[PDB]
Amino acid sequence: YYKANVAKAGLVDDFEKKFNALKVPVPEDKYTAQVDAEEKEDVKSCAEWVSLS
Amino acid sequence: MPQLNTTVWPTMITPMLLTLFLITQLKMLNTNYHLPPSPKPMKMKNYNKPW
Repeated sequence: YYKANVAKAGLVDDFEKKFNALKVPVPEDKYTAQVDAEEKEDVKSCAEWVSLS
Repeated sequence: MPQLNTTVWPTMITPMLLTLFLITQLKMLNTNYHLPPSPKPMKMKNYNKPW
């Protein structure tokens, strides 16, 4: 659709290429591990609590 | 008046002193009144929910 309508030289071409040459930064959490560890500690605490109870 | 016969006074005093101060007081001490049964339907030391 742009190859046959955009008469600009290489604009569609290099745009599409740099787009294919673009990789969006898929961000990493770095937030789940800590809540996992907190969950683990809470599990330990509730385990000892329920044993004593 | 026989009550005035001071010869036989100790034979009246002694057994009274025995039965009023020792025997009867004991037969009382054996009679005990336990406190009434009070089943407490509210006594629960439950710590705060653990949290």
